[PDB]
Amino acid sequence: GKVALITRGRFAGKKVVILQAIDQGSKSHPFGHAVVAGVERYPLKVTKSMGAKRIARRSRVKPFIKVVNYNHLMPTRYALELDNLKGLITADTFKEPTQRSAARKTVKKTFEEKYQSGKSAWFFTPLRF
Amino acid sequence: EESYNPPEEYPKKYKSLRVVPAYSNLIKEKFERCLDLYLAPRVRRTKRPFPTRCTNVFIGHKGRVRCLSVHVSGNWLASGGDDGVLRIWEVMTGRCVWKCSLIIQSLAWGPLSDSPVLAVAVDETVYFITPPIFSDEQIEASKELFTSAIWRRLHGGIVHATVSTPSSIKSLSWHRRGDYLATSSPTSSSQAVLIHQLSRGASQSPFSKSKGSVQAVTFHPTMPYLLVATQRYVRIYNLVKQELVKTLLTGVKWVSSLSVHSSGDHVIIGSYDKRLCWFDLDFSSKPYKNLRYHSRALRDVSYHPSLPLFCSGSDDGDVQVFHGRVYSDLLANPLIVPLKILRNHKVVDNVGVLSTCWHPKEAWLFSAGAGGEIRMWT
Amino acid sequence: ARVKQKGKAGAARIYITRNQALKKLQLTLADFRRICILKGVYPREPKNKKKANKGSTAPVTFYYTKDIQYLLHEPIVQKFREYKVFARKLSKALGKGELETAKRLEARKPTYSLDHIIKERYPTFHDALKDIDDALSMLFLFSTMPVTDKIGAATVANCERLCAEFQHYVIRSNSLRKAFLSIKGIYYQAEIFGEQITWIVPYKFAQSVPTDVDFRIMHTFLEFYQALMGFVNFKLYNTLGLRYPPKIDVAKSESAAGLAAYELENTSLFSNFTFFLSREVPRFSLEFVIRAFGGKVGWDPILGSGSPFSESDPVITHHICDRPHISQKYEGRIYIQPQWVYDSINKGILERTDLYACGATLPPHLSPFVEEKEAKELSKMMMSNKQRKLYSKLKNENSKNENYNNALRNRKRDIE
Amino acid sequence: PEVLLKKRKVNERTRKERVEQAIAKKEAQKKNRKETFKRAETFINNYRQRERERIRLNRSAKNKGDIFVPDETKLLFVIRIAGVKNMPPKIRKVLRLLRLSRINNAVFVRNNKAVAQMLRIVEPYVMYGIPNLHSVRELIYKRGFGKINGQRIALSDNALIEEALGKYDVISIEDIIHEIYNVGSHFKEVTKFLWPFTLTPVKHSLMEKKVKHFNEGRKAGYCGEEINELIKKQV
RNA sequence: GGACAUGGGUUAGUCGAUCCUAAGAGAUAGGGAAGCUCCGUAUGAAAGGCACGAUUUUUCGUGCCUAUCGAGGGAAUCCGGUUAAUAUUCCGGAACCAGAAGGUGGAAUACGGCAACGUAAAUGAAGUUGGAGACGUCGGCGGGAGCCCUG
RNA sequence: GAGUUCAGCGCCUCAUGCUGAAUCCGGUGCGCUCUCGACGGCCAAAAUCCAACGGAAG
Repeated sequence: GKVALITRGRFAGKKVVILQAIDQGSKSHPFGHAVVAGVERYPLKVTKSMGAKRIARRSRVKPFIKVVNYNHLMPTRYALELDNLKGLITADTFKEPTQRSAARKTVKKTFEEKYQSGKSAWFFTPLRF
Repeated sequence: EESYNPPEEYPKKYKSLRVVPAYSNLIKEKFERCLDLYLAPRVRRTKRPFPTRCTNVFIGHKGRVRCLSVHVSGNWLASGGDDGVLRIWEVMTGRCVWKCSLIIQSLAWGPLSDSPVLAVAVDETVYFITPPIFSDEQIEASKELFTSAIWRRLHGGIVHATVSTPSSIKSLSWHRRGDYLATSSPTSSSQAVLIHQLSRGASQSPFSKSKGSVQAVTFHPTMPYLLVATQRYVRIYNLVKQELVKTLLTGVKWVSSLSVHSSGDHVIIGSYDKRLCWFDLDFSSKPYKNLRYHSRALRDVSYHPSLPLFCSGSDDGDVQVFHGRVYSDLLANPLIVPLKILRNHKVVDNVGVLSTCWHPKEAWLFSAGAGGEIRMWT
Repeated sequence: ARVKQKGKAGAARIYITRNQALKKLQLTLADFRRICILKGVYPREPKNKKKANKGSTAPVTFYYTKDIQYLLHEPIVQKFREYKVFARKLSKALGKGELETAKRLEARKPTYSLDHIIKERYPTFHDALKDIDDALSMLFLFSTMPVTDKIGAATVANCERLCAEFQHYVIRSNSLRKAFLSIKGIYYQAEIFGEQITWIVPYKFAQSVPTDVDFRIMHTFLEFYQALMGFVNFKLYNTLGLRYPPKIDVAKSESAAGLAAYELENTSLFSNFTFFLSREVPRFSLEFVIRAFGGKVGWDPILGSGSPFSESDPVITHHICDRPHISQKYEGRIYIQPQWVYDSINKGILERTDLYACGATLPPHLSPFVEEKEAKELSKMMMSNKQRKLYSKLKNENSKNENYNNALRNRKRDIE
Repeated sequence: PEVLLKKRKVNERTRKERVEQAIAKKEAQKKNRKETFKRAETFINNYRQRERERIRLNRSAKNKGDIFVPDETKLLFVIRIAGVKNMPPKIRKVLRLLRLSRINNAVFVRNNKAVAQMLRIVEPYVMYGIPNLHSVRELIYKRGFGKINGQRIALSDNALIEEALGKYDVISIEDIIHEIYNVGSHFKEVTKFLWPFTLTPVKHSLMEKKVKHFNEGRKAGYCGEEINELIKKQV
């Protein structure tokens, strides 16, 4: 549930939330790994003048679930927890891309609900650099 | 035909002219008409082997079946799963007589019928066990095959050779002669692929330098060549020369597995990107045809060794069956068309069809689901 | 030769944006639209956008460079500037107080004639007849609109004059074929010189302007069509031997006489019929439609003078009236509803009077213009460009409505 | 041979944004054009007019209780040309009694001794004459407005006319014009229902949009059938 | 005979120039000078275009950015053969570059690895930034090629 | 299939072709030339091209 940022790889400068920690070590990742789901495409600044389809398109966000090491991650004071974000992270979802795709779809749906509710605004807004 | 009282629809219907008002939108609709005449971009244009519905439903697996295989005779099917219990089902009867438990990533029977040894890989350890159901002579002949990877020599748990690998084995293959065992572990980087010789009782890595992850591995069914399906492409290596042969790019983000016909010329490969690519070594490195039938990730594809049919299993719960005739004539291209689309399979945790096996004699498909249910589409 | 630079030929050269076309012609937007309205000019979407926009991405309207270069030599463009000159000289006169050079200047205000626009836009008379339907819809629409500050009174007079002359022509030529009704109005339909002409007549009514239509555009279209109507009708009358324009009597016209003011100095469907128009019906549409098929037409004097008949003359074959009550009902003038006439027009057949008689249920109106699994799953996956979607779009909306209206017949029979 | 017309290249998003900004800028200007000065001359001019108007009333009423009574027309047409600031109390009430509460209003009046007298009282402010059937036709059919339940309602439906005027045998717009031109029994009720028209002077040519206080040269008094021509220009 | 007489001979998308600037020359804005002319080139120069918009009073509104000559710099082709005198030019054979449109197919409604990084594709306006081009000199060492030496 | 070197033939002939083959296995450098690369020190500009940030448009 702790908000984390990725400073390495393609998803550089992307905020993520630790759905399941693998810091205890794993055969796949012999390091302080952590399978987390973050936001790659932050929702655009939706304007009330825009249409309902226009608002949803701007508010659409692309999530991303990946496993990264603790060194590659960066802890943050802020933290967000979701009921649907607990228990849905497992090796089976990572192993099965269809399970991963459904996991990505569910995570985006939860994030879209969070963005629609106005929660996690700092996480929802992309960070500058 | 929208006017006073048309039976076409009931816009609005009006009884007479007096009730009919003046149209308010007429000036607006004519105003847009004007815009048309100078703002609308005027772009011009020109104006049958029947694998019938499954009738045998094999149950007993407490969890998802990780992999299922059929013995050389084809009358016995061995499947393994994360539950840790291996169940062997008789094709003719469906009985679970060999229910000894003894997470099995994969299970495969030896290519030789005279040596009925089934190799089941659990995590990083693979055990070659000779079941007591087979003949005693067959069990004795299997032990003589064996009796990098460390090799070591329970309700009929006759273990012959146990091999431990540096990484958890994901794909297991056996040679046509049965003296070579191929182990593929995507986790490992330097030693992802390991080749074990049963005759010498040892294992080694055929690749001097390994870069990139490997998702599947197989051997050519016609020549001493090994095909390894990596994440993005598939590389064929001539084990005789220990050199490359051909590299085929599937054009997908992540390859799932690969299947090859008995001829060893036309192959069907599944990918995690819900893609089914049919490629021929004599046509081009690029696939001869592409398919995206699965609504979810294409788990695996299987081609019948004898029947001119192929099957593809995916996590969407739908299995596609296609009939393909391949001719040796240069001008006769392979004619492959779909034959059936299996459905009515339960989906759990976004996982549907996991392992599909073709009968050694007829065009019967054995599909094991995530719920432990095996459907035998005869 | 040198390495040829990007965007020096092809789609990056012919296609030129609106802003460039402004500065190439040296015009403001409003004048550019005016010369685009008067001439035949319209945006053309390039096949490769970012190629045609010097690598840009933003949405921009495009025109053919060949098209813009034609507008460079248009002689009327000068008459736009001569009016820009004229406006400043008339402002000068009013500023100094010359209330007379203001009056003479306005008399000599610059003009432009669309004679060469019409010739270069429609070369052949058949070309005009094809692309004139909107003109008929346009002019007929305006003749029933209150004169505003945006649209001058004389322009309305031009609509009414040109509208009636066309109505006289069709009745004289008997070229009217169909006349459909709808809440839009009276969808007329005739044919001339083989070509088919269709338009819509608004209900003559005390309408309101929605205060969002930009009347500036609509004003130029009238300044275009009202030029077209004069020369199109001129050929028709010369072909028919009539002297164009037909003479108009002011005294008759100020009595709401309709076509009666102008003198033209199954075509016989209603040849042997006499009709009278009561004082509750759309006389303007009914006068035109009946006389197009030889119907002898008289009307209530309150609708306008010039009625050849009176109320008491029993020669009328059908006294049309949609009023629910007829106190002084006549004989020999069988009383029917106006929908009967248009139904007869569409079918070209004398319809049944009593079903359309007064107080009778109105009949509906008709618009006169109006192994398998395997064979359907192989071409869905084993082919490239996917024109298979044509069924999913073309057939879907036709199948659904066909299924829907076929169920209307069954459900309506159940009601009976 | 198929020229597909696509969607406009107009960006309706920005168009209404410009329109809203245009309206936003317009209302501010009206709220800014406030409390202008008034010279000492206009105070004189009002007084000279007020005594000029007041003396006219005394001569009109006293010693001149005679009206020439325009004949051969039961129905007249009266419109208000202009009014004077700080209106005389008599004219202020009389104009309201004729429903001409605001300038450029058009009202029909049945010709009689009484009506012509009140018109003679307010003669310097009104241009009145005899409309022809056609002129009355276009007035109702292009500028006719109803008073349904007391709001500003356009005569857009014949059902509304029947609903509010059924019991006086008025069903349609054509019934209205026939009644008004004939001045039948229900003439008073129809005229009560009719909302006054608004014949604001039209400004099309460049000379009109610039000359000051342009009202098409509308005089005050009797104009005969010229009111028909004025209506023809106006409608 | 390089003499005269009489004829023939130089073939290029890929080789060079034409394309650029350096030091400077240098027209113009200006200012001197009786005058030919002189000074001046950043100079108290109104010194160049971009986008937006149902069309804005059917008379253009709104918003943004601030010469020229002059030789080392520079995209892309080799082989074999061919003449009295010609070759990266000609011939025969084989490629490469730039630019141009539409057409087909592929994907499209980008990806995996803790990582450096990689793939057949894999939106990017205004505005902002960088790299290459584009770089001093000497000495030794490693790698290769060719000549020469040698079986 | 080119070229190079041998052996043979075609014959009044501008017949100038035709037939066979080989055109191979190596090694060496305080040599000489050039090239690239890892070090040690001693102390141009312009033309032109590429990429990034950026998030207007759908």
